Amino acid sequence: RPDFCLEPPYTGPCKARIIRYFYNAKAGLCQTFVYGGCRAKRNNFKSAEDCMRTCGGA
Amino acid sequence: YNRLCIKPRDWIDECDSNEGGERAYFRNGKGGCDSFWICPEDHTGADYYSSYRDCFNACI
Repeated sequence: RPDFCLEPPYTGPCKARIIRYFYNAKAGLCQTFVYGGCRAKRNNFKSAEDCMRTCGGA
Repeated sequence: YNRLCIKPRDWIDECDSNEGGERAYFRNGKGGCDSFWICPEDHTGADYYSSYRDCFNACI
């Protein structure tokens, strides 16, 4: 799987309260986190399915 | 080489058999193996080496 999938979730410097999905490598599946609205990193998905397709076993 | 020889890096706490712990043996990086009592919530369901002999013969 891509290396960016192993990075911690990044809320960022903005103040929005948007729920996004990130792949948690310790658990082996995608979980939710709060995203601030700007400067997203790559481990940040709008749907769990897209997150698993990208990071589940790629 | 079997990945089961390597203790998962995130496992820190051990659990006694009276609380569901299961004994496994992993390589120790010093020519041998050491026992580790795996907590139910950390266990992957894999069939880890269950004796010192099996770990020593497969991992060292």
